[PDB]
Amino acid sequence: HMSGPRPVVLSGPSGAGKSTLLKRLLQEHSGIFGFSVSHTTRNPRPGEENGKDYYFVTREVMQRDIAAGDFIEHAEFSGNLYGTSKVAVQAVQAMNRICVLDVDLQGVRNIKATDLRPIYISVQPPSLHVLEQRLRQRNTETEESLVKRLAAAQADMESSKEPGLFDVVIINDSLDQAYAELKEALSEEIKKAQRT
Amino acid sequence: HMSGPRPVVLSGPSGAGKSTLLKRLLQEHSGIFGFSVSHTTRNPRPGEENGKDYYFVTREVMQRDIAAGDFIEHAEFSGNLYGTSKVAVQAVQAMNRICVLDVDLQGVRNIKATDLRPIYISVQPPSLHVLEQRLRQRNTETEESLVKRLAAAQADMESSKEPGLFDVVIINDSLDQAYAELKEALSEEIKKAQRT
Ligand SMILES: Nc1ncnc2c1ncn2[C@@H]1O[C@H](COP(=O)(O)OP(=O)(O)O)[C@@H](O)[C@H]1O
Ligand SMILES: Nc1ncnc2c1ncn2[C@@H]1O[C@H](COP(=O)(O)OP(=O)(O)O)[C@@H](O)[C@H]1O
Repeated sequence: HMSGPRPVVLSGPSGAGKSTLLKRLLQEHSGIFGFSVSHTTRNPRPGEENGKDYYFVTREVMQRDIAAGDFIEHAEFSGNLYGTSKVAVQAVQAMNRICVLDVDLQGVRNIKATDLRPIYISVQPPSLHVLEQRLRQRNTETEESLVKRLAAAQADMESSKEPGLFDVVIINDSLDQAYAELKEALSEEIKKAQRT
Repeated sequence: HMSGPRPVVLSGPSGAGKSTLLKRLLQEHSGIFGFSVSHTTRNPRPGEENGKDYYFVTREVMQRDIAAGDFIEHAEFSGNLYGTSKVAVQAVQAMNRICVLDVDLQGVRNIKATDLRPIYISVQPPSLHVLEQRLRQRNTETEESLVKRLAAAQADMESSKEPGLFDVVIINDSLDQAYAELKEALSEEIKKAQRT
């Protein structure tokens, strides 16, 4: 396989606090975590560097490895392909870093079908009303999108109860509380990443 | 029918500028536009008032008028129903106001099936790259959600070319330019709303 710390799959409804928890996790563990570099077929832009911003490849090569099952997520628009390869995730693992995969539910099931063996964590709000208060606070939603988000979050919370889907489900009632649970769930992989 | 100004249906990819255009439209035309008040079956919260924040009704009543085809959009979570009724839209029209319907593509087709006769306007970015620059600027997206938004916006731009779907398609290259086109498209309904 690929030796190194197991990746972490982070999922949950938008606005529940998984970004706030992740930012604190990174700021308190520099050199421990990493993010996979995406593949694309579009042209590089000023300042971009291969292997850091993207892996720049041809459409023929990218399509070949999509068919080979490498890509846990991929999309296409304006004739250019984009995606995240399991090989790019293993490349972070090879550097003795915990690769962080912040994905929705469809991404979880795509990762479940690969040879990757990550830890699956769901960050859920304590209630739909708290999530509504959270979403109304950031002032990003119409009435249509706010209600659509709350309804979609309900199905997200319900699918989180599916047996074996997630290793850890964190209810973000208190942030300091939720963050401590996140660290404890990752404590063994953090220790492995702390090795040379 | 219901006499008064025709409602306006505003659609387009998130981040293309339809909220910025709408805010300027409201701030330069007070008393001219209005927003429909939604129906819900949930309990009122502190400070909320019937007929202003929501129309509070029973589940039996709301289900009856959903089956009657009143609701251009509706959703349910935690045992409570939410939705926008064509009657609430006509109630804004009855006050000689232009009712603003800011909805996605599915909302457009739901409105198309009612007795409402609004003006259908699509606000599109000049390119997907401009939209990406716009989305990256507001710092709300993961890499997964950013690419998903760009791909979804491509299908949104493509469906905007569907014959007869939209009365006006506004390409938001320059904001002052796009806003002037928005005012001109609504100039006759604004004049009607300016009548007593
Ligand atoms: N721990 C928390 N307590 C209260 N509100 C929160 C918390 N975390 C997030 N929010 C609200 O949710 C919004 C976005 O949450 P975020 O941290 O991005 O979670 P996610 O990554 O799941 O969207 C924030 O603007 C804030 O208003
Ligand atoms: N006219 C514009 N020119 C440049 N950037 C814009 C413009 N309108 C919107 N944006 C970018 O898009 C983001 C949100 O756009 P918004 O006005 O909410 O459009 P929408 O309502 O379609 O989401 C803004 O934070 C801004 O970065």
